[PDB]
Amino acid sequence: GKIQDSLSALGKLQDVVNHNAQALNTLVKQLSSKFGAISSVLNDILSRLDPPEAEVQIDRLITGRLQSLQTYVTQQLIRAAEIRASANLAATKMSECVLGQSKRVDFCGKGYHLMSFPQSAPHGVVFLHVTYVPAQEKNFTTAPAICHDGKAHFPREGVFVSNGTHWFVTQRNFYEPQIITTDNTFVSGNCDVVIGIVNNTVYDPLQPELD
Amino acid sequence: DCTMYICGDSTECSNLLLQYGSFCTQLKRALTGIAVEQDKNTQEVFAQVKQIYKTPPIKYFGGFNFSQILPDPSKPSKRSPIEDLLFNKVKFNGLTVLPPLLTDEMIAQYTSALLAGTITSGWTFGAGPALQIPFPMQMAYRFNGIGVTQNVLYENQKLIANQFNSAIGKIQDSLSALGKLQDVVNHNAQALNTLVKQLSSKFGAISSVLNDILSRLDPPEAEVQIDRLITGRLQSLQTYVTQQLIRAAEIRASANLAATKMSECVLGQSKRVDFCGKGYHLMSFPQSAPHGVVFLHVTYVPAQEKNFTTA
Amino acid sequence: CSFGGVSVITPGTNTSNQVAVLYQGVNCTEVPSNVFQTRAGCLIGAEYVNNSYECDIPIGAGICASYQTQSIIAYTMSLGAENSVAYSNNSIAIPTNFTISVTTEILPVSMTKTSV
Ligand SMILES: *[C@@H]1O[C@H](CO)[C@@H](O[C@@H]2O[C@H](CO)[C@@H](O)[C@H](O)[C@H]2NC(C)=O)[C@H](O)[C@H]1NC(C)=O
Ligand SMILES: *[C@@H]1O[C@H](CO)[C@@H](O[C@@H]2O[C@H](CO)[C@@H](O)[C@H](O)[C@H]2NC(C)=O)[C@H](O)[C@H]1NC(C)=O
Ligand SMILES: *[C@@H]1O[C@H](CO)[C@@H](O[C@@H]2O[C@H](CO)[C@@H](O)[C@H](O)[C@H]2NC(C)=O)[C@H](O)[C@H]1NC(C)=O
Ligand SMILES: *[C@@H]1O[C@H](CO)[C@@H](O[C@@H]2O[C@H](CO)[C@@H](O)[C@H](O)[C@H]2NC(C)=O)[C@H](O)[C@H]1NC(C)=O
Ligand SMILES: *[C@@H]1O[C@H](CO)[C@@H](O)[C@H](O)[C@H]1NC(C)=O
Ligand SMILES: *[C@@H]1O[C@H](CO)[C@@H](O)[C@H](O)[C@H]1NC(C)=O
Ligand SMILES: *[C@@H]1O[C@H](CO)[C@@H](O)[C@H](O)[C@H]1NC(C)=O
Ligand SMILES: *[C@@H]1O[C@H](CO)[C@@H](O)[C@H](O)[C@H]1NC(C)=O
Ligand SMILES: *[C@@H]1O[C@H](CO)[C@@H](O)[C@H](O)[C@H]1NC(C)=O
Ligand SMILES: *[C@@H]1O[C@H](CO)[C@@H](O)[C@H](O)[C@H]1NC(C)=O
Repeated sequence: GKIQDSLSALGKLQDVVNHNAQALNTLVKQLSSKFGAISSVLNDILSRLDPPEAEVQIDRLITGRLQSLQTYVTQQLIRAAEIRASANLAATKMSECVLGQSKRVDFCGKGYHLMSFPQSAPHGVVFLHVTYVPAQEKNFTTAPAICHDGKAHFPREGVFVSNGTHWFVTQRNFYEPQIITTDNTFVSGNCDVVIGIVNNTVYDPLQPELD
Repeated sequence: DCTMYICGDSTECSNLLLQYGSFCTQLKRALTGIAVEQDKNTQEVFAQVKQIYKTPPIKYFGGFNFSQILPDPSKPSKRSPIEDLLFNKVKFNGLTVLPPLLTDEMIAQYTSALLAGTITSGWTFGAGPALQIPFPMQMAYRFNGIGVTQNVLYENQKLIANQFNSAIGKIQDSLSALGKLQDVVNHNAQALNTLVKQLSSKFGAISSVLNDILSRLDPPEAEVQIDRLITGRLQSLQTYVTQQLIRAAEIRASANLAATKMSECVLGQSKRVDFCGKGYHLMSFPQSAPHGVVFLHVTYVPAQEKNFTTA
Repeated sequence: CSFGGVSVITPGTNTSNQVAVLYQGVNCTEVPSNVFQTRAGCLIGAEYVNNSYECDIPIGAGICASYQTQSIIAYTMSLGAENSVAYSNNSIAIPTNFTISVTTEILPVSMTKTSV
């Protein structure tokens, strides 16, 4: 809902309109130029001059206005390559931001991409990017592994945290602690190679079921 | 300066140049478009950080030694040792060169902020608040992202840190390369040297100097001779500006690629093959270069295979 | 003989009629209040301060300006709020909440088709 307030921006779309309007206004204005001829009107030349000399004066005006057309068309080709490169980017985002979920950083908005919705604009496209942004962090003490029975335990997914007195396993993107068990972790190596490993208890569910 | 390039000082010329319409307005509008985009190109590649991050005084990240890419406090410029090497390898008749909006000190401050953010919080600061995590643990997550189990780092932390430190150290030897940056300088210098030299051409006129024409000729015939020179030198300006627009599109496409890599190689971990170096992407560190950017790509490369039977 | 373009720095005609003028690489002694010499030329009509704000009207080479407080000013732009990360060798920061954000991106796709 806040998106409408920010609108009621599109300068990139107005610039396309302006650039073509300016080339068409200039192209027409270049017809009122004498280019060093006696006049700028191909009928007035004849009205007050003989053919032998009128062919020269009209040929000068033709060359000048023919140069105008070459300038115009060359710029349209160079500018059409730029809008084509933009249309290629918009088509690529349409596939990768709207028809799927992207992991490309900053390609589909700021934050972690969830989804996008297209909207039509005149001569363009607008993407509504929906992102995931974390908030309200707390600091914790951490350790890479935990020692139990002389063996090193590593998390399957997540990080070890300490709240001050007890250690828990959490997932990395949302604080949600669980107790460190043998189903949450895996074993690899001994506690002699890991720098910063700490002592804690890893609970086995089997023994309290067997009393 | 269209009037000073073509005419040049003379004032009898100015009334004649007005007779060709708005060609001089078109040149100024076209070149201003380029001038504004060139500062935006730089902002999009480097100005991707909100706050200016700093590293802690100790500067000891579980071993890994980053002194070759962090700023040197004992310098007026505050460049890194590698940035000092990178900058050590690369007015006329109406022509002028405008200064950039951002100084190179300011660019160095964007680069040090990206370095300080990454080494202390990895990629979290690019999506929200910066979340601290020990660096050794940052490296272990990065191996996990490429399908390697995280104990490979924790049991071999010293080996990886020592091998990294030598591998980054070899980068200076390969430098003490930047031909892509020198080519940009050369192409503009050549267009400015050619544009000036094209003023010593007669284009089929009696002379090439708009004052000498008058000194030895009557107005009726001098208007024709000066009009020929004006047309010739006006064609020179059209050639110059057309090429700057075509060449500015190429540097713009390069700035778009550099901005995209800045997001995807530096502010995160990419799975795109060969987009962030050769091997399995772990991390990247930016360095500032004159008119460009240098990426230090850190990759994972397997070695010493054995064969086995499988099922 | 010194020269160069002349460009007026206006803070919107909707809010004021004041203006400042920068003479590109012209010394302030060879131009013909608030006169400031910068490596980018001679700046007239704005006072130069040592503080820093966000870019408003880029002047070039690190300097900007904007209606202050009813006036125009220049200054060495600042790159952004400064912030130290609370790094240590055994500390981590994890979010406990989140928000969903929406942002716009706009891309042109076509021009008008012309024929002469
Ligand atoms: C860390 O969290 C634990 C668990 O919430 C707190 O320890 C107590 O644990 C017993 C069970 O062993 C519970 O019955 C208590 O309710 C817990 N107390 C509290 C206040 O939650 C421990 O206090 C926490 N440590 C710190 C420093 O806050
Ligand atoms: C974590 O627990 C282990 C096991 O109890 C500790 O290993 C003992 O270390 C002491 C010296 O601190 C030795 O005298 C014992 O012989 C060790 N026990 C075994 C079974 O090897 C280890 O020191 C503890 N770590 C910390 C930081 O307290
Ligand atoms: C990081 O690496 C630099 C070298 O790239 C180390 O600085 C050098 O250390 C050696 C001794 O090991 C000295 O002989 C050199 O004179 C040092 N160079 C400079 C420029 O001072 C630096 O000590 C390393 N940092 C850590 C923490 O090991
Ligand atoms: C996460 O953030 C939201 C706010 O963005 C919290 O929801 C609000 O909670 C307060 C009470 O603390 C209520 O008065 C508001 O009405 C809630 N807002 C909404 C939109 O429902 C939410 O409680 C936060 N979670 C935690 C664990 O603090
Ligand atoms: C975490 O602790 C650091 C100091 O070590 C502090 O600067 C930071 O603000 C703390 N973070 C939170 C959310 O309190
Ligand atoms: C972290 O550094 C402090 C000194 O600043 C040291 O006392 C402590 O042992 C270090 N922790 C680890 C796990 O090395
Ligand atoms: C594996 O065996 C093949 C022959 O089957 C041999 O060519 C190859 O070199 C062997 N690889 C290693 C690492 O010995
Ligand atoms: C400028 O004036 C127009 C009306 O002419 C108004 O719509 C707009 O909000 C004004 N801008 C500011 C910043 O006040
Ligand atoms: C302008 O000239 C004065 C001397 O008249 C000199 O002191 C000053 O440095 C000059 N300014 C610039 C920008 O060169
Ligand atoms: C700004 O600070 C410098 C020193 O860094 C000082 O020389 C100068 O006078 C100051 N400018 C103003 C306007 O106070």
